[PDB]
Amino acid sequence: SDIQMTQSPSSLSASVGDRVTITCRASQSVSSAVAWYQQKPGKAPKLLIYSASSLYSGVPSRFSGSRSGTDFTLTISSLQPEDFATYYCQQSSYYPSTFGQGTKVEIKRTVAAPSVFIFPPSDEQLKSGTASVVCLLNNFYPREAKVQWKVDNALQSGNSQESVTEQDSKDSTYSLSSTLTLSKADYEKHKVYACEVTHQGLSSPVTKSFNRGEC
Amino acid sequence: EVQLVESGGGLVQPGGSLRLSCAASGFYISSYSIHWVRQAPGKGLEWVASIYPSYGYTSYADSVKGRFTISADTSKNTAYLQMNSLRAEDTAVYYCARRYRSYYSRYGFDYWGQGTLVTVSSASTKGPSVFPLAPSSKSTSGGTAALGCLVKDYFPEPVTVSWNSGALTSGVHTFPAVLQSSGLYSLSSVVTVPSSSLGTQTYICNVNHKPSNTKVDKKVEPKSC
RNA sequence: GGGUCUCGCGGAACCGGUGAGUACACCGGAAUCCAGGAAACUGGAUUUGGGCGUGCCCCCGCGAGACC
Repeated sequence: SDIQMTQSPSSLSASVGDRVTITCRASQSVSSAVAWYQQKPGKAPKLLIYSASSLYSGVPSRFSGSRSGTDFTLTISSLQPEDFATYYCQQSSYYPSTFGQGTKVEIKRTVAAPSVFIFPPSDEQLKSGTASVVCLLNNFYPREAKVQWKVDNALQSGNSQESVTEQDSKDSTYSLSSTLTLSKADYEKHKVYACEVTHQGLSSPVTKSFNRGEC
Repeated sequence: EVQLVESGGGLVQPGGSLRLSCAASGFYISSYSIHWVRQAPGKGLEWVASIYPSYGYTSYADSVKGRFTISADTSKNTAYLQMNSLRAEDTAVYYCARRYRSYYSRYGFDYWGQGTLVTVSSASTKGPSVFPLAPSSKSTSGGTAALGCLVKDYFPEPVTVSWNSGALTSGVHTFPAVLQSSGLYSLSSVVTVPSSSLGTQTYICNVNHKPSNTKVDKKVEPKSC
């Protein structure tokens, strides 16, 4: 008995002073009870717009909402520094409610290539039977980045995880760690460990390598 | 003034139960509808359930129907979410929020509590192992070296990481934790520093994990010979 | 008597719309009767309590009862 909203885009890069538009399409319901919320990391959402176009008391009037058929739009007429956040649309009917998938509004800046570093496992970790290799992409923009692990020139699949910092509050860059996890037995069976980084700020991909047991 | 305060969150194993409470202050829930919305770590908002406390009318997301029961007690000005047959996918911050009027309206969810954390897992509490991310032998990108600590195999969240007892903050990046297939969490914390200081300055990462009552200091030095 | 409760009997059919937020206010098709016309139609009179999860609920009138 659920209803559905399709929100786009998932992410957008903007500058202070830009006009910003975010859209949600209703699938099943035609209820005009559509609201928009702002959420910042670690905080509860805050109401901005309700009933598709009414501005909530206390909300700056640069926020506005509109409807055209099944399409609902949140507009920020002139983006302010405190407006970089995630935004959610929401639809209710008598019994069900639903939320769109969210849009993160991040800070646009100049393209910045990452600084890449690779870390072999410590001798301490190896005593417990597991090995973690870590690749660090430091202070790059934009967020999109590809990291590929190769062990003895063989491409790895399924034994790595990554995570990314929030955009830096002073230079607006991202940083990323990719951790490759092997058993101690597997790790000692191979020699060359490398991560290959693909990023818009690199003409060709960058590789950082080490040989197991080297200086 | 107006307050919604959620409580009752905590750790439970898969298949177990929890009862959340949402206590309102400064308004009567009988004049509103009350809604539970949850947010899994790193994910979007998901509507869970709704109730019209003046009438007892309830509604549920398909993902929780038959396992969750929403209820309200207007004399105590409190709403509840009984959660049975919990699964790992139910791990989330659970928010309570209100909408003006006793039955349906087109008002928004104009006030939200700060939420209560629900963690569904079979993992046992465990303090992390802390391993050095040793700086490399070549003076790396830009006459600056990169070093860090790997904070591995702990449960539950969170850990707190500092460097040099808080004396070193600039250039530090502590990454968000990832949940491994083991059910344990792992993360790294890194910092970039001048290459010319690796012989003079010592770098120590301080890792605290309150649920295990553990505190770890790990000197990170260049690896030798 | 007045409050809560409970039970019984009543409160034209169908479709759609506006504004609410409860279970209300309103509007158009429409229906029934009369008259006119060969017909398409036209004029006059009269007319249904509501909510949404559509099978359950709220409300109104009448009757019976229980408890303060």
